[PDB]
Amino acid sequence: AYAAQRLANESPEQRATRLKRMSEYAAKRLSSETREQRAIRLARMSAYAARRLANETPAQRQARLLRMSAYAAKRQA
DNA sequence: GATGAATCTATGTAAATACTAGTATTTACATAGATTCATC
Repeated sequence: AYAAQRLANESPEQRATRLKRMSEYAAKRLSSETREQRAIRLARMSAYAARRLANETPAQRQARLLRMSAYAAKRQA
């Protein structure tokens, strides 16, 4: 429950450094990933998305449809 | 094979926590596509 403190720390594009490091761990983490582990990570992620799609408002739904409609249509290039 | 929706995912980073108030690492979730599927 010691989280609450961290929320506070906010900073001057040292925040750039932090992200660059977050993205460095991630990359590395995925390179160590076994094929079983990756399937399991994607299986959760597809589960989370199915949820979020089941709970979308009609406003969310339509913005998603409009967006994809525009994207698919635009990819005739 | 044209079109549009359902489903899945590469990418990014908030949030939480492990580890020794602060730093370091890991987990959970969220964006914005990219791909698969349904239908005509």
